[PDB]
Amino acid sequence: GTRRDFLYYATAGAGAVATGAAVWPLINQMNPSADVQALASIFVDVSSVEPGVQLTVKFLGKPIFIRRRTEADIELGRSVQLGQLVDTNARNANIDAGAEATDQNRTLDEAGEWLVMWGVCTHLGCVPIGGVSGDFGGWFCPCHGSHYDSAGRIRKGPAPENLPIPLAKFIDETTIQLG
Amino acid sequence: GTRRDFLYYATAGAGAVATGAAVWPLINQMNPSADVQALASIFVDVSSVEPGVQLTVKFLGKPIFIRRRTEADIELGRSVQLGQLVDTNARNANIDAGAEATDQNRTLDEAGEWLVMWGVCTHLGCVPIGGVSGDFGGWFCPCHGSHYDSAGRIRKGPAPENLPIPLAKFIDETTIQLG
Amino acid sequence: AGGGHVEDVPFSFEGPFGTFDQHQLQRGLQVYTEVCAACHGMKFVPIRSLSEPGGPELPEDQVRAYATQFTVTDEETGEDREGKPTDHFPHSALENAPDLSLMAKARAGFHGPMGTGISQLFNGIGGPEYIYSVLTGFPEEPPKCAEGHEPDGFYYNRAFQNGSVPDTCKDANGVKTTAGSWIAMPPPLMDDLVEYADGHDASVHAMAEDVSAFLMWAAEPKLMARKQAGFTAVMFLTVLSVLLYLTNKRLWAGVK
Amino acid sequence: AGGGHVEDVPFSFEGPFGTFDQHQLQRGLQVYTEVCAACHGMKFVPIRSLSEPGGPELPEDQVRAYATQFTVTDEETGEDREGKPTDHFPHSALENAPDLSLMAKARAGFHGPMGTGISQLFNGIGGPEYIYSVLTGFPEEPPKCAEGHEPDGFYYNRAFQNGSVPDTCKDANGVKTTAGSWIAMPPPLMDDLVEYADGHDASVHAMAEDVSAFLMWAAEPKLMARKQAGFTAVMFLTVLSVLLYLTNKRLWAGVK
Amino acid sequence: GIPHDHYEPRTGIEKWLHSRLPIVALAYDTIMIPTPRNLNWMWIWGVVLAFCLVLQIVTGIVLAMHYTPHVDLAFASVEHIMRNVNGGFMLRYLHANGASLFFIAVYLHIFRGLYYGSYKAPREVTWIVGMLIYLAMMATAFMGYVLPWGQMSFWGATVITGLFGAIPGIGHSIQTWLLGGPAVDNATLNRFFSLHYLLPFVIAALVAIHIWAFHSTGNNNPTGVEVRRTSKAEAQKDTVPFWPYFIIKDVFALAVVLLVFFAIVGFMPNYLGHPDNYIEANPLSTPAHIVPEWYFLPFYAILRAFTADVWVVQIANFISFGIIDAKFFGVLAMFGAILVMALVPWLDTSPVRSGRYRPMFKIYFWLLAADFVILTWVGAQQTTFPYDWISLIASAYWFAYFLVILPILGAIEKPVAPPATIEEDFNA
Amino acid sequence: GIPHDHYEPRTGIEKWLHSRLPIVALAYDTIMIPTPRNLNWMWIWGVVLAFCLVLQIVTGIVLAMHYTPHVDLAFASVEHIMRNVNGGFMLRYLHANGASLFFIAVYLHIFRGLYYGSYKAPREVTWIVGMLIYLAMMATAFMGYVLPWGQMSFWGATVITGLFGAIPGIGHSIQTWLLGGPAVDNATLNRFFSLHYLLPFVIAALVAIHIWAFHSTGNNNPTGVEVRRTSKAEAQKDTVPFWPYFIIKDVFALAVVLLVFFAIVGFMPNYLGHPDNYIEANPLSTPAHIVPEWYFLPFYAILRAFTADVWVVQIANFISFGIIDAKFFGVLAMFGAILVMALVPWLDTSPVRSGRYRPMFKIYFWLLAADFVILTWVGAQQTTFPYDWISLIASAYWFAYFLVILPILGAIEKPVAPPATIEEDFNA
Ligand code: HEC
Ligand code: HEM
Ligand code: HEM
Ligand code: HEM
Ligand code: HEM
Ligand SMILES: C/C=C(C)/C=C/C=C/[C@H](OC)[C@@H](C)[C@@H](OC)[C@@H](C)CCc1oc2c(O)c(OC)cc(OC)c2c(=O)c1C
Ligand SMILES: C/C=C(C)/C=C/C=C/[C@H](OC)[C@@H](C)[C@@H](OC)[C@@H](C)CCc1oc2c(O)c(OC)cc(OC)c2c(=O)c1C
Ligand code: FES
Ligand code: FES
Ligand SMILES: [Sr+2]
Ligand SMILES: [Sr+2]
Ligand SMILES: [Sr+2]
Repeated sequence: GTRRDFLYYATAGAGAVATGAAVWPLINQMNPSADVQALASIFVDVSSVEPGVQLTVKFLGKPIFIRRRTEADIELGRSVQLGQLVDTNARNANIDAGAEATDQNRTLDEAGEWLVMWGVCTHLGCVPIGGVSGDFGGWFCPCHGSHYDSAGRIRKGPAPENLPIPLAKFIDETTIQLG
Repeated sequence: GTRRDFLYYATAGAGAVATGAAVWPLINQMNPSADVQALASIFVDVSSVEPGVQLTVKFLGKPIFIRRRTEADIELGRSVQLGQLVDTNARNANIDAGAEATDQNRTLDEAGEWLVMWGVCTHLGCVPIGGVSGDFGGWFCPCHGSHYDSAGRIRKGPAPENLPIPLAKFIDETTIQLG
Repeated sequence: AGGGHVEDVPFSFEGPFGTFDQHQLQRGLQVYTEVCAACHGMKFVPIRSLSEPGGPELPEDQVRAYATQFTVTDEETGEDREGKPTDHFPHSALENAPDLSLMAKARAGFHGPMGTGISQLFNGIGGPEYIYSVLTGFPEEPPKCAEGHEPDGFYYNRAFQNGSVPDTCKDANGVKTTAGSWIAMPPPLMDDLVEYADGHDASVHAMAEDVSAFLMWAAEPKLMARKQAGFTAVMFLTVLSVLLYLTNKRLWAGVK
Repeated sequence: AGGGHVEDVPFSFEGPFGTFDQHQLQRGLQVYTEVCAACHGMKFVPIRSLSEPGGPELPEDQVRAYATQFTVTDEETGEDREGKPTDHFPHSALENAPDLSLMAKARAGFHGPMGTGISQLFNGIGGPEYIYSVLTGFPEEPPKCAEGHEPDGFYYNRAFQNGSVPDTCKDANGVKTTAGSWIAMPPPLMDDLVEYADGHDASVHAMAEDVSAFLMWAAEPKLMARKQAGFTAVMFLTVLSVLLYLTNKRLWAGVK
Repeated sequence: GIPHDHYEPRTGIEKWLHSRLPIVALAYDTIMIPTPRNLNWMWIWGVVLAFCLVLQIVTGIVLAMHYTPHVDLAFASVEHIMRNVNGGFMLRYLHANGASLFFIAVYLHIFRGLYYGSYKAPREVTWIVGMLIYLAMMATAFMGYVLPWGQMSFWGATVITGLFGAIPGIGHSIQTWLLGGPAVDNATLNRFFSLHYLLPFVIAALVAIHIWAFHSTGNNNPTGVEVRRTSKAEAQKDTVPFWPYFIIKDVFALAVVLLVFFAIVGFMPNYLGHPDNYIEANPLSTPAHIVPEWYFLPFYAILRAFTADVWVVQIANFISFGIIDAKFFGVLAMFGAILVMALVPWLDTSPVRSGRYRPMFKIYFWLLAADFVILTWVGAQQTTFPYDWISLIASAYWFAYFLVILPILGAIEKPVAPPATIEEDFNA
Repeated sequence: GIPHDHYEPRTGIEKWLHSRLPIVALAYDTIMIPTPRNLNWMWIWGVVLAFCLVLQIVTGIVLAMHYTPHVDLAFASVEHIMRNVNGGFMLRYLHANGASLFFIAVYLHIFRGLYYGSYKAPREVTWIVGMLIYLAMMATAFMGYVLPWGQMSFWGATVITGLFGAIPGIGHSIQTWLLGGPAVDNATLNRFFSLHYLLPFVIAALVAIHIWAFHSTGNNNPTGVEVRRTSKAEAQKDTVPFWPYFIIKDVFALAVVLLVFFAIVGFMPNYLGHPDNYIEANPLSTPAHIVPEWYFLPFYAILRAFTADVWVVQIANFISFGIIDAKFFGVLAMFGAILVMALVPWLDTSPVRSGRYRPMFKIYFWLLAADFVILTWVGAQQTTFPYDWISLIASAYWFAYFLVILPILGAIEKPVAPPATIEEDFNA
């Protein structure tokens, strides 16, 4: 009848719920525990950095590059036209999401001297090698051969995007606040 | 024949050796590694010990008891006859192995004031509770109910032996060297 | 040593539907910081957990301000700095003062009868009740049996059972006569030693009950989450058991 | 960066029957202590292993005396004390000086040909050969392509391949022309910088070869035990393979 | 070897797979085995044990993803689980209380077998595999309890490693080998972790053999009368297929067990625990109120009952020239109590399988059940009078049951006639 | 399902045991299966894999007794093994080099199957179970290499969890779930330790089905002609019993493999390793000469071959509206390379099983074997010209072989007649 079949549905429906209630916590325990910080904030002293020096700093378990760019680095970055870039988005947390990847939109200052970005290859997360490496006067990722230029923009290789720029701002003349 | 069975012997004999050579290191890796100290040497300051106080010190991962015995403790220890003891051996590394468990042979000094011994129950290794505990004015082991007297000798329970006394001697007026 | 009698306090968190009083935990937190923290640490409690739901639930800015007072040795730097919410409470400043992170669970106040465990089954383990009794059990005069035989540096406490006792306080069989024994903790509380912000009375009774609730939360911060899950599982399985009972019956019907 | 040429030293420990030279390892230890230790640590080497068989095998009293020179922070006390044999060698004093515990295994001196690994198959990985080349590969004059373009605080080394190189030392594709590159380590050695007790010569050649052998031991202290086991296992299995071959043959005879 | 119908592929996918890998045929023949119709509620504890093994394994693997086997970090990593891992507090209490449920089930499972003669021929192999599982369970649960590195963890490890030190001659070598040093330390914690992970997989392998064992012979039932095998016609009057009839019955009973179990975990998760294991391991101080895990108490009570004063110990020590002192005697007594229970198929000389039809046997069995509860209770009391006597008398009866009563009973008892068939019992 | 004789208990213990648990009967029917007489030396790699699984497990449990899954202690604890644990250095080199031996054997094992058509009907299940095993091996070996927490450990873990970030939409969630945070840290190491322990037991369970699978169908042989099953007379002309004939051959072959294997471990244990994993993990610096484990190189070469400049990639990006960029394309190419090999029973449309009698097939097969070696070699080179093209040409041929050549060959090729029976080939 109609009252007979209702038991076999209600029982099976309850059984289905019980499996789901047990499986979700077995998955969610692998999600970040309460001791894990998603975002944080720190301050970096930069007065000792001459042009041509890259400072590498740990932030959320990953490297952040703070390079005081030379004259050559700045000139090369500005000479690249937007249409010659793999990724034309600035990837800059400090400005609008739709901003273009011009060298001006890749630095913290108007002079374009301070390049602050995640030293995390956008391919699969290795640390690109700086010191003017690669074929575009920037960084070379030794893991699968991505080349970034002097503004940290991806130019060659498997990596899909420019190295991201975190929230970063000078709190005073000589100190950058990340986050 | 004679050589036909010999091949089957050399093969079976080799297999036995091969198993033995493989099984022994799987057992021996569990024996103490090189970072483990078997015996070591240390010094204990005792000037702060009043009569009736037990000092408990860590040595080779186990507790060592240093009790400055009171008048009552010493008299009780000397009043016990050998035939009333479960274990009549002194268990004292500092004197002959066959020495008897008289109260004199259980202390470092002739006056019998300084009782130094391993605070390791001779039953199954728990730490007996001191402060004149148990039924014999000494120590009580809460793990299976062993009672030790004022000289640390086993009197009642499953424990087979008196608490062992390590190599111990006064290096000067106020310092005991264990080991 | 042994077990003893504890005062049966009615804490809000007791019973299957029991829950923490948020303001009480904050008062208890104030007591810990102003009194207990001088000697006792909570090395397993992250300071940030004061914000988590089901506890004191302080705004994250207050917790950030609270963490500053602690001097933490930074792991990477190795140099000292102000505390953050991500730091744990410090270790015990006093070497023989036990850590209080898990005290409310590492002590049982209810035992027996005749070692059948029935007492704990109905009254709970009784850890926060025990803490309350120790904070309450400091009398101004010691028991008459030790009039002038107190060990120096120790104090008689009614509820403490693991302490030493003078020879004059034992019977002919060596068992102690006193309800409690001598503890190395001097009486930490005293009327209005703490000035509660909400004007809650700060008698030894209130502070002892308040800090016991805080110490219950520090030991079992997920208590409320644990019970919600219990209710859900029991209601699920009650329904499921009924459905499975009728199902089992209607199946075996075609046999008997 | 890339791989490069290393000087093929004939170390005693190479080959299946190769073994450490006891006197050489001791000389290398003196070089490490008197020269390298100023900057480099060996944080994974227990000092007591200087007594263990298969190494320098110094008497345990000498090692005990040797350990005193180090100032170690005791784990429980937290205060400084003299070193014991049970302590490890200190960490690198100079922050950018790599730890040398495993250097002789963390560097390969032989590469190729054309990335086929055939070079390593016959000459070994070549770590101590690499170390020897770095200690040796400091020329008094730099290469002509960088006469006055040297980075400040760096030094040209023939064998170091992971260093930076001036722009005037790169070809049209930016690949470096020089055999080596610029290393942050100043030349640590110099003729008779160390006074060996037995009067052994202490030229840069001798110290570089002696300390490379010591650093090979620090990385693979159980090298000799491993080969004995290799020899033994091979001799067992040689006999066993022959016997199993004959067994397999006489069995399948009754089929074909 | 009971007559039954076999699997037959119907869908095209089934015909395809069955001619390559008969895995469906194996699952079908397993889940449709004709099982005696008259099984009562004491036959459910096998599934409860089955659930427990999976619960412990799945929560265990998960817990090991957040736990650190190092003495400096072990205790802290469990508090990290309790406080920080999502649902970590619940997974731990499930794993810990899951061990108690695991042990409640074997004791009911075991005593079921002792009453209904499920160990008697042809089921000796089923019984012995069970005994091997039981030893593995104890070793696994012991080592798990060590991992938090609390006070009970550390001193339980000290004591239990000390058991092996009581063996004459070789005792200290085994003890040093188990410890990896002069004392319980990191080497001990590190190796106990590896073995705590391994053994549950051995148990799983043993359970597979266990199931294979009682599938070959067929399940026992309350009457002890075997299913008729002369034809398929009369096997069905004694049986119903395992699926659906007993699957649904198992799932129902399981839902009720979990109702109680989840109420415990949700509302009183620490009742069956020792508060002192929330205190960090202290190698210089043993807690005064140290007590074993409740499921170990009966064997603990037996061991410590044999003190120096006990006269059979004094005879043993004298006759053995001192080799068997109270210490070693107590160890022999404890493992011997488990061994005589393993030997009950060869000690029970009665040809009547089910104890339901053995009037004298019922008396001595229920005394044994009471004795097991008594032994559990005295384990938690002091060793003073009268508990010292209660534990000696209780130990004596345990050995008397297996070594004296059961052999004697099989040559004296006058049993009642069981039913002719299972069908007769079911209709009644 | 070949005709053969069955077990019969002889000893009283066997008659006793067989009527309760036919476990000896199960061992008999397994070890006495009639196996084709004409198996060559390419049929040994199953036992080598079997030995490896036991070796890794026995050395693994032992290593887990001394290893600490904590970022601050992991690397040091492995050096503790090398320097302090009795025989620890040898146990470490055996576990590490044993993984290489494990992978040498599968690749030889796999290509054996690809040549002789051991994947074709009725052996699809054996092949698919094999493919599941192969994935489990890779996941196990990956997580094991992370445990020492060297430079290769840390950055390999960063990259391989990064593979999962390439899935559109859900990629970032999966990566965080695998990592347990924003980056490779302690939570990641800790869970990899638990899973590195678990999966070898899952492989063992899969191997059990694997053995059951080819026991149900019977072993393939070099001729591809199945054993005659019409009578026991003609089944015996095609076969010999597995024991003793192939046991001794396996033990013999195994001893020769171990002779070489122990020479590597004894005299060049680091040849197959990367020196950079003797450097502590540095989350701020990736080595310039970072290279995967050799047994991962072919699949690594395929992934990085697909850059933004690749023509087929630019079409994919355009047609897919940007979803499939070079990053995700390379991941699809890498897992796709394994999948098309899993699908080879349904892509090889030829009815001739063994490639020995397929003239055109032999050419493209040996190109695949050569191609697989090329991919391994190019994996270790730089990404500059010409290696960038070599990896593109090699990747292209890998997919062309399975997706184009094999389907086309089965409808064009003129195969040679195989022997009438297995007996004919053996006698020749
Ligand atoms: C400070 C004055 C040093 C002394 C004395 C020694 N070393 Fe050193 N070393 C030092 C630094 C700062 C570095 C880093 C090099 C860099 O460019 O970053 C090194 C490096 C090494 C290496 C590693 C080479 C490499 O491939 O990275 C080796 C093998 C090495 N040094 C060897 C070595 C030895 C044997 C020394 C004693 C004879 C020694 N160095 C002394 C700083 C200093
Ligand atoms: C038959 C199976 C098992 C039994 C009987 C068992 C038993 C136990 C017990 C009693 C504890 C102590 C819990 C406590 O007091 O907090 C424990 C702890 C632990 N077990 Fe198990 N366990 C089993 C399976 C497993 C498996 C398979 C694993 C890991 C893969 C595991 C991992 C752990 C861990 C990590 C701990 C310490 C963390 C904790 O205390 O919760 N367990 N186990
Ligand atoms: C993890 C542990 C165990 C599991 C999963 C398990 C599982 C089972 C199951 C499912 C059954 C059938 C259902 C039932 O009879 O309740 C069974 C029966 C049985 N088990 Fe166990 N068991 C375990 C431990 C043991 C132990 C420790 C013993 C004995 C010391 C034992 C002895 C028996 C016996 C005698 C039977 C009766 C089977 C028959 O009647 O033929 N088992 N077991
Ligand atoms: C630890 C992993 C493995 C073990 C222990 C194992 C074991 C075996 C054994 C003993 C055989 C019998 C023939 C021989 O020895 O050559 C066999 C055959 C086979 N294996 Fe594996 N194998 C493993 C992995 C794999 C993998 C990864 C694949 C495929 C991707 C695979 C596919 C096959 C096939 C197709 C056969 C032929 C079966 C037949 O002769 O009918 N195996 N395996
Ligand atoms: C059965 C297949 C297995 C494979 C293919 C495998 C593979 C590996 C590999 C390649 C490593 C890296 C070795 C190194 O470079 O240091 C490793 C590490 C390790 N594995 Fe396994 N493993 C297996 C089984 C196991 C099991 C079952 C366990 C533990 C019970 C285990 C425990 C370890 C440990 C402790 C390490 C780190 C220490 C070391 O090996 O150097 N392995 N594994
Ligand atoms: C590498 C692994 C090893 C060495 C495993 C060995 C396993 C041996 C046995 O299992 C088969 C063993 C667990 C089992 O003996 C039959 C138990 C019933 C032993 C019962 C037992 O427990 C105690 C315990 O838990 C404690 O906790 C705080 C403290 C204890 O003293 C006060 C004990 C104790 O005095 C006894 C007798
Ligand atoms: C909890 C468990 C998890 C997350 C399991 C995930 C398993 C994923 C896959 O297994 C099925 C994976 C192992 C397998 O992909 C088919 C390999 C062939 C991937 C090969 C691989 O290796 C690398 C490697 O080893 C490195 O070492 C230092 C470094 C690497 O960058 C430079 C790589 C790398 O770029 C690739 C593509
Ligand atoms: S990780 Fe940077 S290129 Fe692949
Ligand atoms: S350990 Fe002290 S009596 Fe059992
Ligand atoms: Sr109450
Ligand atoms: Sr050489
Ligand atoms: Sr182009």
